[PDB]
Amino acid sequence: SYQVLARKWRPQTFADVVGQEHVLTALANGLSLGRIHHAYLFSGTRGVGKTSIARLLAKGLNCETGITATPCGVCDNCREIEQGRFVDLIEIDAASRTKVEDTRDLLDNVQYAPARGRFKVYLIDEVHMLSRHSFNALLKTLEEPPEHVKFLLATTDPQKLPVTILSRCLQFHLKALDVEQIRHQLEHILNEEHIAHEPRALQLLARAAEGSLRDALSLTDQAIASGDGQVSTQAVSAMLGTLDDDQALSLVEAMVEANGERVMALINEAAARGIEWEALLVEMLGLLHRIAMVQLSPAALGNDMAAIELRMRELARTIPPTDIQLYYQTLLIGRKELPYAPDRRMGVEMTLLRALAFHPRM
Amino acid sequence: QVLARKWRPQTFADVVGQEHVLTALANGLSLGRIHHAYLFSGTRGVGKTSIARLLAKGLNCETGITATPCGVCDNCREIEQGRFVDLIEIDAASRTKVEDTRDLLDNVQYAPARGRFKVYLIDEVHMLSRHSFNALLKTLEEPPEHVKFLLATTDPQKLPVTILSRCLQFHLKALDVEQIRHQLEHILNEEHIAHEPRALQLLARAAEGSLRDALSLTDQAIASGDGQVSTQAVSAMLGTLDDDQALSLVEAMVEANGERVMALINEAAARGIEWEALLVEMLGLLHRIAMVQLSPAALGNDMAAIELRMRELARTIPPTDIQLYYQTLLIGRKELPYAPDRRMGVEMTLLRALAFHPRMPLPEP
Amino acid sequence: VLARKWRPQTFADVVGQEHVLTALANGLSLGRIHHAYLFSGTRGVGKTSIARLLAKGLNCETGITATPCGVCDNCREIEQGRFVDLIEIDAASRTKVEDTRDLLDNVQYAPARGRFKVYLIDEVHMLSRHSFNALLKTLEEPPEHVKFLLATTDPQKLPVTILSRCLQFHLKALDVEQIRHQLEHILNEEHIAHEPRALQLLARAAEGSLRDALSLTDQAIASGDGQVSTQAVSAMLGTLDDDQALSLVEAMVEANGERVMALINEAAARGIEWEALLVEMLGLLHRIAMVQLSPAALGNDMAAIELRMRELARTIPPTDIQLYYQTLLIGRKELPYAPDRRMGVEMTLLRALAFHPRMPLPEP
Amino acid sequence: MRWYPWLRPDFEKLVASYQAGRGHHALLIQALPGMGDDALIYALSRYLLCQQPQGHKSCGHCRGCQLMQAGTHPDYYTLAPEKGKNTLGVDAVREVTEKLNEHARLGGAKVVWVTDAALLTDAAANALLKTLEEPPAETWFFLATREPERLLATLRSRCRLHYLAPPPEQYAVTWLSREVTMSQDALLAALRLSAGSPGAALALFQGDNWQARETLCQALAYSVPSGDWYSLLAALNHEQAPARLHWLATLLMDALKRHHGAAQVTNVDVPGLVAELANHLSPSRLQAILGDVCHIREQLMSVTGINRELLITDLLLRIEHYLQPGVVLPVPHL
Amino acid sequence: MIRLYPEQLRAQLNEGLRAAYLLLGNDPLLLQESQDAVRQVAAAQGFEEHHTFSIDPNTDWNAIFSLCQAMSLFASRQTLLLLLPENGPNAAINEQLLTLTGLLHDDLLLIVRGNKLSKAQENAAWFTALANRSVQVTCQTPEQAQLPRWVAARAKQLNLELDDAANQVLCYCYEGNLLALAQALERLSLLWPDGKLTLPRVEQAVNDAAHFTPFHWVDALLMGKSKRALHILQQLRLEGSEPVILLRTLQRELLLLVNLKRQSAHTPLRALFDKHRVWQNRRGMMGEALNRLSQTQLRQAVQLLTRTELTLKQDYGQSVWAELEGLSLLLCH
DNA sequence: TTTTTATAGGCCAG
DNA sequence: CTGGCCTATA
Ligand SMILES: Nc1ncnc2c1ncn2[C@@H]1O[C@H](COP(=O)(O)OP(=O)(O)O)[C@@H](O)[C@H]1O
Ligand SMILES: Nc1ncnc2c1ncn2[C@@H]1O[C@H](COP(=O)(O)OP(=O)(O)O)[C@@H](O)[C@H]1O
Ligand SMILES: Nc1ncnc2c1ncn2[C@@H]1O[C@H](COP(=O)(O)OP(=O)(O)O)[C@@H](O)[C@H]1O
Ligand code: BEF
Ligand code: BEF
Ligand code: BEF
Ligand SMILES: [Mg+2]
Ligand SMILES: [Mg+2]
Ligand SMILES: [Mg+2]
Ligand SMILES: [Zn+2]
Ligand SMILES: [Zn+2]
Ligand SMILES: [Zn+2]
Ligand SMILES: [Zn+2]
Repeated sequence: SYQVLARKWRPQTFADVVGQEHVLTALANGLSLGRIHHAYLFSGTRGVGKTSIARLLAKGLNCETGITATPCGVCDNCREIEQGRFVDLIEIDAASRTKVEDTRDLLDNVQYAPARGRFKVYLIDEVHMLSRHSFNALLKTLEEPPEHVKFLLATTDPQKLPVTILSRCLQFHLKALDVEQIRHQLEHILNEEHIAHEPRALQLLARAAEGSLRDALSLTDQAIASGDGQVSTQAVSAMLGTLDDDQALSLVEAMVEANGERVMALINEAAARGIEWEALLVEMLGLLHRIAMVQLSPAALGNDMAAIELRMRELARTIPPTDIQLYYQTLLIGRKELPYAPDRRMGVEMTLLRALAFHPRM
Repeated sequence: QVLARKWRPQTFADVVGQEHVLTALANGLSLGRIHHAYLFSGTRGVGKTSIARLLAKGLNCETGITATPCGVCDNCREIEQGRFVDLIEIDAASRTKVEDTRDLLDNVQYAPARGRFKVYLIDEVHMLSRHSFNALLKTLEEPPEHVKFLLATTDPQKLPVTILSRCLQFHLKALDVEQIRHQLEHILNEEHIAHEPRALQLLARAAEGSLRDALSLTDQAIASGDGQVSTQAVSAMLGTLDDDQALSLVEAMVEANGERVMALINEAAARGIEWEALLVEMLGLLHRIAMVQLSPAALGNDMAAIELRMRELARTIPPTDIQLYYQTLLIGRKELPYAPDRRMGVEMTLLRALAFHPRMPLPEP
Repeated sequence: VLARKWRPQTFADVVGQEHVLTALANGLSLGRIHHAYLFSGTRGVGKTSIARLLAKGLNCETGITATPCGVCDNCREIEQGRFVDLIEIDAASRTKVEDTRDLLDNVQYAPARGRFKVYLIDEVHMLSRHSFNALLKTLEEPPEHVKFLLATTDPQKLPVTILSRCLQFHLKALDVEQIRHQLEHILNEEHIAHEPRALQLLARAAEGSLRDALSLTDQAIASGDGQVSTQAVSAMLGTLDDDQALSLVEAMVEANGERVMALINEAAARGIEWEALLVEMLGLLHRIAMVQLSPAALGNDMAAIELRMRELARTIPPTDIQLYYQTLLIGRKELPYAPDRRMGVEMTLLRALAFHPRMPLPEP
Repeated sequence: MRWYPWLRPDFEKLVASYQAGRGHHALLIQALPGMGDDALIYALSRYLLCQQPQGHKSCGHCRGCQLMQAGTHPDYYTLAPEKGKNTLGVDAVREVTEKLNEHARLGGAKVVWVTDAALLTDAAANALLKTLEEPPAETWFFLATREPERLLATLRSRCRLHYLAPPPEQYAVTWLSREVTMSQDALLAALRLSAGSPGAALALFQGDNWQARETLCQALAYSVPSGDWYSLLAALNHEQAPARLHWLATLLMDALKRHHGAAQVTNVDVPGLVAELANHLSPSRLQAILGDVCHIREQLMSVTGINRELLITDLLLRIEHYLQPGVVLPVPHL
Repeated sequence: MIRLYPEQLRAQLNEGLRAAYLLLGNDPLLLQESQDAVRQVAAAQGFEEHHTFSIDPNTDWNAIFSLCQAMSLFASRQTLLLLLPENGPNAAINEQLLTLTGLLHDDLLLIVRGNKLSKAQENAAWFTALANRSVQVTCQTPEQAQLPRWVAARAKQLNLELDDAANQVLCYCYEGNLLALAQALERLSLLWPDGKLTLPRVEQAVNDAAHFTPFHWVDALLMGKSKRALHILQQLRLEGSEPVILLRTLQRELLLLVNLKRQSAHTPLRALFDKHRVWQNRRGMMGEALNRLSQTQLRQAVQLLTRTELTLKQDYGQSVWAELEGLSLLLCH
């Protein structure tokens, strides 16, 4: 009965959900106060618990124990939803059933009372994909449903919904999950599974999650395969393509010394080593940032940099604020435009070359 | 239960704004000059679907065709509960096809079961096929005495000129910040719900003109704040921070003082205020300011607690300069996705301000 | 309703359109009746109204005439609705072939009251391929007692093979004075108070259509409580303004920042999509920069907006026009990053204003 | 579709997890073209579909393996693009997602091989999302791309990544020398043109292709000195233009590297043509031209239906303009 | 085979009917009118039974075996019509026709409708041994040159008296839409029984409705007439032409200009036109263009064409029509 | 001598 | 209810 963690560890009671404490609060608050709306719209970037929470709200509505905000998970009704078998939670793949002719069926079967539940709850997910004509068909029902109907909509991307559809819903925007928020969670999960792990490797994984729990659980699962059983600092950092601190700065330095031959030749030993290019660009953005900062107050350089700190300050004292802004700017634009250039390499080479020929003013 | 829906006005008295529409309908009912095709247009949530029904209700009141329907006679209450045999509410967006419009037509000839008029109210009317608009044409130009058409839609332009020419177009305007506030208050009072006066200004504003958008927003304010519509609750929910700390950074930035910019940010950062969010309230302030230059009266009604200081800023800084700051804070936003760390990105964008500062550039070597 | 009441029942009664009436008139008069006529032009200019007059003049009890009497059994019978041998088909709702095949199975039987069986087919563009083919079989071999009057807004849609069997009359948009005159007439007969300029404002707003006109008036009469005042009509037309983007360009060039920021407020009422306003503006600036290179660059299209435009073109610097244009395009590129799409358009015009070349923005 | 030797370890690592049953149900493999991703997958596919598997191996004699061998095996879905086309449409995905709910027509596991995830239409990628997050059981997906970052946000997060890094240059050149007989410099260049992947390298020698590079170089060697770049039309205006535009791009870049006296170049084998670019073009214009040449390449690959001749023609006329003194040169945006 | 213009037809159908009436052309009006002029004179010669038959490559080898059989003696005279495919007589129907060429009676009268033929299509056996028997009518519409004559001609056949200046103002409004020009007169003779069409009289009874093809526009750009261009666009819009088709045809020529303007410094003009196979009638026009346009205007032309193509197919923009209104003026300096 | 493409909604004849 | 056909939006 195996399943990826990303899938197994879906929160099955409100309690088990990480963060989003502002959404959970409003929800539980209204479930208790009796202020239950008819159309909730949940939004936010990939894997931050949009559709996990829809599914939980649904349990809370239908639970054999009462309309609760703390649903049990131990009635025919909560287990049935956990497994998708529950009949009064009509879950719709919007991205797949986009056509009007299809959502007009949806509507023709709304009037009818629920089977074994208390509410018929439609869960339209990936909802931003419904045809223009489909959205408009919902307009009148979404605004005035039967007393026994709740509409739970979720999408990555609510920009796309007609403003008339928004007007009609409560909109909960889920925040991205905090770096620590993700790490604590990774910790908890690797402990329950009984899997060995090294603190600082979870650190790289929360960063790399780029704000998303699924992204992160999917990375972790990748760690466990390449690592052979363990999630070690060693392994993760090889898989993620992380940087040993020198090589980054060295490039920053040679770049502002207008030293072409070396920047190029430095990238080349880096291509040998198999460095992940977006990661180079990013550490370079980070250094350029320190520097620019320290030029502000001497104190803003970290405890963390001790090894570099000597080379940092010099760069700060030499290079004018103005000229560092252009460097950062130029390498920012380059990261953006990276995945479009014919190789990843070639795009770092074009980007550095560009910034290279800055050095002299007039 | 749900506000948005509960407070649908049940008489013309209860409708906010739209004087120019209400006054016409009213003047026309008692004047006995009543068209056969009324078209209602305007943004989401401004009262077209409900004015249409009020009109219907008044056209059919047992007391007589009147602009003040009585809300009690079988006919009135039955239209309020949407089960009146002679008000045919057609969801244009599902009867879009011709073969559907054709059925509607075939049954126009037959007279009304209970009322003076058979009233078809075709809502979301811009969705009808090209084919079924034309179907509507001759019937909409020369109906039978006992028929009236109430068309309503979000955008009129999608409708054939041939239709437009055939009916009265009442375009409802979006509601002013004041008008929204006043309602949101009346309701929250009537519904017995504690509220802080500013939380309403804040809500009426984020409504972006739409009275539903407003009520929908309050509905979840009440939930977010726990039975209370409080300022902390609303601005929490709205991404707004309470307004000093945003301005303070602007100020600090025009005054070229670095320490304070950086400190004010460190403080933004122990609060975990959202980074894109911040840069926005600032372009927001930078705009209102450049705005105030131009026309003096322009400065908003919501920033009383801050006006002393804002007014000042407009007077003391050159417009060319202000466009500069905005500019820089904007590309700053454009950049934020791509910058290494959302914070660093904001920090770095403010350092660009400083480095290219007009009046006191950062120190060259 | 005024639209319905004042539909002309006599040729005298029809406004303008004189190059159609005179050719009809004369053809009746001098025995030249084609087996089939087609009436085109824009919404509300008399297409179907004249179709119905032709039917009266074609069947009058006095005889085939250009001056039908409007009084005989046959003429009031048609005026009313129910004339046995005037078969008026609403082709937009009877478009399938099954229905056109049946319509025409009765074409062959002789007419039971007047000289002519007259089939009046309205909004005829809507008929299927197949219903056309069938219609055509009957116009290729027209019975003698039958005449066909085909009416439509979009003739471009009938088969080449049907237009080739119809004398087609194109009705002109009615002119400002022509419409203003009929406005005055009618309002007077109904006994209704009106100011001169209130009417001239209505005719201008009608955009060439005598229906859009009477429809605008009925509504007027309401807003003014039985009076058609300039104080009232002015108001109600501001309710209905397409206008805000041409108007913002006029307002922007003239440096008028109150009028500029007021129009932006008029635009929020109408409930505009903001990226949309910007793009209509850019598009006018373009259109104008070209009526700089030749006169012929203004549309058959433009007409109502038109007068304002040629003037805008004259009284502006072509080096300036590419200046405003740069700023607008950039404001668009910036607009999804501006904090409120409103604020975005506001700050874009405000930027147009501070960097105005001609009359620039006051500095401290 | 061939099997290259550098796949062994990557395969032995990937099967393993499957051989335990803890294999992830949605593998996205990122590999250069010609790195042999399709074969790595076929091997994983065949192993999943075989009922009598001898370890890592598929046997050949079980009913499952027979059917597989002969194209039709009811539980193997190939998601590539219509013959005439270059995108992978939504409707195609929907067949596959529905049929997947039928209990395996041959009572086994079901595998779906999406050949190039990059080709998934916007609508297609989304239709793929909900099935991909939690498919039925014993369902296995395999997607492959060049560049995962060009791939829909939310689809990327349902997958486990596997990187198919190419073998050291030295191995790859020694690999090549045994498949084609070409100069050492030649291989090395082919190999470097192809971002490191042998066989994608090797592909160049097999076609009309390498003869076409020589033709691009012939022309280029004329346009540079004389300043007639509209003259490249001929060598660039082909259906393979995105590819040859990349050739052109890499030459421009090597020239820019020499103006900074760099060690590696990409076009090792024409160091003549490289030097002559470094000679008659300023760094400023070398770079601007590198700029537009990539930029058009994108549009030529990305904008559906766009006219090549017209787009390449604009580029060439426009380059000639940059060549002039004092013209304003392009600078990346946003 | 007596070749004719549709005007001349009425006369050579009186003299003698001939076994085979061939109506080739493109203009919808000159087809119908010719068609009907024959049908009319055939009834009047004893002909009751009129059979029509549209020929696709669809018509089976069973559909063409009910046509060859469709003529046996003695039946009251019958008029067999045949309509044609885009391509004209394919190798499939080049033979079916051959069957009908020898079954010719005074009883069976053939009428054939379609486009002009390719030259080896006309010279395909059946058609030449039809030759001394058949009449053939040219129904190609007249162009901006040949047109006024055709109007001042029909003007007289309807005995109306047209003015040098009214003739101009009709040819402007109805160019390429002969059917509407035709009713233009019919409508003006009902207007004025005088039969005198002064300019100002005709002005008031006209509406603008020309049909052009994209070609007409590039022609007009090539020669630098810009007021013409602009008209041609606005008509091409209200007909709903896919703007893509405009782009691709302005390009065949705009890129060809680019390429000639270069070589024009090395080799003479006359050699280049030959090198490229430039249709002879186009060749004068071209030179005109090559002369007025700089090698730089041509370049801005190309750039601008490109920006509008990207704006169309990438950005999904609306601008397209007005970007061409501009591109149209640039090529006219 | 006459043209982008992927997805969608829709009308009609028989 | 299919296969031919038009159209709108991005
Ligand atoms: N807030 C959260 N708390 C715990 N797990 C989470 C959270 N958000 C996402 N996840 C993890 O991500 C997986 C997918 O979450 P999901 O709710 O489907 O995200 P989405 O909003 O993108 O549909 C879950 O199975 C769970 O493991
Ligand atoms: N003018 C108004 N007065 C009072 N409430 C309004 C008004 N306009 C909108 N609303 C609120 O919005 C809800 C729905 O309004 P509705 O009339 O459906 O807007 P629409 O024009 O978009 O259909 C109403 O129940 C009411 O609470
Ligand atoms: N030439 C005209 N003279 C008088 N009234 C007109 C004229 N044209 C339009 N109208 C008015 O518009 C109403 C509808 O006119 P109609 O002739 O049906 O327009 P259509 O051409 O669109 O069918 C008529 O009742 C009449 O009041
Ligand atoms: F992956 Be989630 F539904 F954005
Ligand atoms: F909600 Be409304 F009818 F746009
Ligand atoms: F009756 Be019309 F064509 F508007
Ligand atoms: Mg989801
Ligand atoms: Mg509504
Ligand atoms: Mg009509
Ligand atoms: Zn429970
Ligand atoms: Zn009542
Ligand atoms: Zn009479
Ligand atoms: Zn096997």
